[PDB]
Amino acid sequence: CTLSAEDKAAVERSKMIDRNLREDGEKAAREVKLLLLGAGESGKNTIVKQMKTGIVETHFTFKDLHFKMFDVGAQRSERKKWIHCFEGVTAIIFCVALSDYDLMNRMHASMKLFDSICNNKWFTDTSIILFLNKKDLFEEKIKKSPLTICYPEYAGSNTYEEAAAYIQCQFEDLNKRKDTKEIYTHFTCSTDTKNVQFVFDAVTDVIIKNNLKDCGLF
Amino acid sequence: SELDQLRQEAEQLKNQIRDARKACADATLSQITNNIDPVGRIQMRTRRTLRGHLAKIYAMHWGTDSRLLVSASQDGKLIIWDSYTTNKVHAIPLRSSWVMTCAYAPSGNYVACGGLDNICSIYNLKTREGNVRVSRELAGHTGYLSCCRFLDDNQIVTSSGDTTCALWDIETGQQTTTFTGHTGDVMSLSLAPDTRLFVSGACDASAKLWDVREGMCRQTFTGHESDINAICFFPNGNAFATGSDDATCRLFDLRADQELMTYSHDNIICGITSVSFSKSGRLLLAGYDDFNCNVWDALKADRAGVLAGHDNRVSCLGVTDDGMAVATGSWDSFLKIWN
Amino acid sequence: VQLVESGGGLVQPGGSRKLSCSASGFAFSSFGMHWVRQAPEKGLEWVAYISSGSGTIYYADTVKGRFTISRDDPKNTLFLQMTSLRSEDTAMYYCVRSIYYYGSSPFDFWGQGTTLTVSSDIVMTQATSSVPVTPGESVSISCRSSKSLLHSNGNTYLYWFLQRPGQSPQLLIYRMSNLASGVPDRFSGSGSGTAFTLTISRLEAEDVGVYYCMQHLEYPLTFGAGTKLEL
Amino acid sequence: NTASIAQARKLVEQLKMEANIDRIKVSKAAADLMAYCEAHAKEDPLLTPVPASENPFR
Amino acid sequence: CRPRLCHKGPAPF
Amino acid sequence: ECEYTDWKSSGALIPAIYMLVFLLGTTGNGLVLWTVFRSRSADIFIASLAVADLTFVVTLPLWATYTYRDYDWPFGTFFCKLSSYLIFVNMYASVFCLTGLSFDRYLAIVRPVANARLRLRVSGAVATAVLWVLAALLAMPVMVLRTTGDLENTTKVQCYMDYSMVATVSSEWAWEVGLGVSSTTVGFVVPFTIMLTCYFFIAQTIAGHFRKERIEGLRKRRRLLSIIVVLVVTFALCWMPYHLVKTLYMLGSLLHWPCDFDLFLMNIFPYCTCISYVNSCLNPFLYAFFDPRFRQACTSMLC
Repeated sequence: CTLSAEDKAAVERSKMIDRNLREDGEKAAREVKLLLLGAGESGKNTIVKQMKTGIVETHFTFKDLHFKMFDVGAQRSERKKWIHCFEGVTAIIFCVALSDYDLMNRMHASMKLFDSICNNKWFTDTSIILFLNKKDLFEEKIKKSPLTICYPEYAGSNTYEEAAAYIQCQFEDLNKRKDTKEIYTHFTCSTDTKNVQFVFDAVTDVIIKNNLKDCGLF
Repeated sequence: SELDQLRQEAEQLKNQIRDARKACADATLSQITNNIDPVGRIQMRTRRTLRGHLAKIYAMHWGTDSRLLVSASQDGKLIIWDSYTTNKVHAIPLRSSWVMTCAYAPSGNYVACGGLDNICSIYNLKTREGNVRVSRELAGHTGYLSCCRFLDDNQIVTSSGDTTCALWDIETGQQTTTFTGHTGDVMSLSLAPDTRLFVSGACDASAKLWDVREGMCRQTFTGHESDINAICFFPNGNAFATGSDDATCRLFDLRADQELMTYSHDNIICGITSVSFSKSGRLLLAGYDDFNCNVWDALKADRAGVLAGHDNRVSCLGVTDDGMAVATGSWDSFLKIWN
Repeated sequence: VQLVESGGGLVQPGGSRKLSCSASGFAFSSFGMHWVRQAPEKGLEWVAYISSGSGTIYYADTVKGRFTISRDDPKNTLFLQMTSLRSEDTAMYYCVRSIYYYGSSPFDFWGQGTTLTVSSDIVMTQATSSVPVTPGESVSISCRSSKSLLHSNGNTYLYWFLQRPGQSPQLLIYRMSNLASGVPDRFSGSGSGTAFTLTISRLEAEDVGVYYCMQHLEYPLTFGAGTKLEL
Repeated sequence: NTASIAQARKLVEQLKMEANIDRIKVSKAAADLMAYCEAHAKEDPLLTPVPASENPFR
Repeated sequence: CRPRLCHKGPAPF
Repeated sequence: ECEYTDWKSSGALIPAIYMLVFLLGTTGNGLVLWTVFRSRSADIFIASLAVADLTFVVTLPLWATYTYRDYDWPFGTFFCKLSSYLIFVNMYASVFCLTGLSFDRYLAIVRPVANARLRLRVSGAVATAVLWVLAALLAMPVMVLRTTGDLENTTKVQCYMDYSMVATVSSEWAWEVGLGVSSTTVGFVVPFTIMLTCYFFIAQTIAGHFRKERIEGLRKRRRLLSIIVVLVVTFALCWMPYHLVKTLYMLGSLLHWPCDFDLFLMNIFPYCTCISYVNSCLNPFLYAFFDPRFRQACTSMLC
């Protein structure tokens, strides 16, 4: 109707483009987007090794659920001007090394980076999967150097179970929106092959909670 | 010794620039244009809504025919739109979805984009095979690509989060000129109408005037209280406007080496993401974090109108070369064409 | 970019035959495809169109109910399935690609063609069937249409084609004035919407052949008789 | 500190190039921007809307 | 009307 | 046998109730339908529910006049057929929209991954298109069989289902029973079982997905489980009364009850019916006013 023969063909092309865009949208909407953060020399490579120059992407599947992990390392530029790009990711995966407790203190830099992202206005509804890496090295180190090097207020034994739980708690205490986002904490090592299972279950929990909010049950 | 002498000299030279600028500021823009009349109320309607992106739109750029535009969204797509009919001409899959900028070459032969991969990709829109393909991947920046603008089919200027800009030779994929001098991330570019000069804004609250061929910074323009997110030239090439996080737009003169006018209002407290001029330069349009675009009277700092209708942050403005329409893009995944 | 037609040969009247066109070197699935046929002593006749995605199909009134056009994108192959073949169907059948979007150049590449031997249209008028020419001089070729080809969208849908003595047709100009990619700048076109001229500023020996006008405002698509340059 | 001196050298030279330029009065720059906007005011479809028959997006 | 309460209602069963 | 009469107080109490339900249902459904219509997933079900419960309680005033006038209908044949059908199909559309919400929630909540592709195919526009067409067909007998007349034994104009076009003396009672049992089984016995199983699998996942050790999880675990109980129980308490009298009443034509027993059903039946309009009034608070973000957005739009 009033279109030329070529105009109608151009519209048909546009409609096929819309069809292809919707199919890619539906596929992308079923993929889990994970933002991988951590301090320098933290065990990000240990996590990626189990899961598998700007953004480095790792793609993997587990139990028929597809994941895309976005490693923002080496993007040495002001976070305020790109971190908003990851608004809407399903979860943030954050790596902290337990062995840095005795090393500004590297452990305090990790807490400050955690707090900076954890309470960021862009991620108020985005949960965190917090990996405490090098638990085996930590178990050996804590028996020789007390945790009070980086937590002078710490009251407890210089042993794995008490010191590791304290470090976990100190990071969980950085959540200023506990009623909006959960933090899923896991202790790992270079030989721990359950890291993907930890992400899968934590992400599944997130998806169920997000759909409860979206379905109106909130 | 030498370090103290050099830094003391730099401060004396800063004083000389400030005194030279005070000497030139014999009158304000608002005093000269006080009685030039009021444009009145500029009420624009939405003529087209372009639906198709599903993720946040971060950039768009009009082609030189005032009919085609490219938009970039983090779906991993560039879409070339026929703005008169809303038909999609091309949908270009991206190898990296974290796209922050795009540009439509003046000839219409190429479209560029890039973002958090630190690579500016050049796509060929007019092929013998019929599809759109990558002709070059302009790698070499060490931070995210914030803005790219074409000079010719073989020349593009980029700015990135590594605090530099670069002039690229597209055919060889090399940087022919590197523009250093910013201290923070460079967020925005605008080319002079004659593309001999360009200006850039950075996260140090300054804008700089660059000489494309010499590679030197000719002028540094300060005044903003926070990061500059957007920059555009005044149509005659002798002035430009910036928009920053401090919710103010500012008009700078190149020849008086001085700030002319500030565009602000008590009811505007959120940052600015995109600025553009109308064809005559009389209207200055800016997109805000509050989902609106304001139309300023470029000569009076009056609010001439509001373009409201987006449901999320306005990410990009663009005015056609013939001035017929204004395009706005937003994080709500729509483009709107206004007139 | 190649289009190779196959499946020709001799058929008896009333029989059946399928022609294939193997596409290579281009994004076949993104193009619409046309069949255009040329009888042994005549000009070009448009046969059938199948759009990209097979959403839209058109036939010329001369083949409706007898020819079927189909597309197989996974194999990059176009088919024409013909039944109840008539003696008037004797022609070389060309496979032609056509992609439609703002600023596109449809009908830009034609295949070599396969010979098939059987034992309210818009009329394009090219009053002059032959022009004697000399190399180095200009020549003008005119066309008229029975209907204005200027659409309210501003485009004027006329195409110029050149068929050299041993070659399939080549696109010269699309939408009246737009010179096709790869065609020398000596070619230009203009017109009123009902009267058109092809201008060749300086004729070369390589430009000798028959020039056709086609309209692309409405289906069926129609060609002019064709003007031959004798060089 | 060699690096700090090298950076101070680049700074002083850049400031000298910016200090030693020709400047005009602001009142003159304002007059030229004002004059440009007036001279091209009639060509601007956003400042002076065109009728529907001339609007490509009608 | 066969039903005992077809009337004095909008619930035509 | 026994004499059957009307309850003297019903003539005023029933049409007065139709009024309160009409004004309260109209405001509740109107705000929800506006807020959804002119502004998350399953918003298509909330709009469809608001239309269903906003159009099945809209025609109540006509009946309020009918009962207040002593069962007199001064509106003509057209409204007998339309008012009876609109309120009838709405019964179906309302309970089907509530069933669509429970099924959509089941797919979204209980197995968000395995059912990710399914929900896109069988819910949303698909489920609402089917329930509106299915409801329209299920109620079709009411638009054809409902008529008006003046019985010589009453001297009043009243709406009724004669069934003279479809049944004879040997089958007139069977026609009524068929329509009653079918309408209840499709209308309540089938839908409530698809809502008590979609919400039992949605109230079994929340329990395991919300830990009690943390007070934030415990507070959400109780609130989320509590509302699910309310949603399921409210449906049963509102519709069960009308589907427990209609069934027993019809059966009284086949069974031997002590007459006054059926007179009781006759006297309460008008009020039981008035219980299904409460559902259309509480619907707006439960499926579109529970989520805090939606409530804040509605207040901003209102002012």
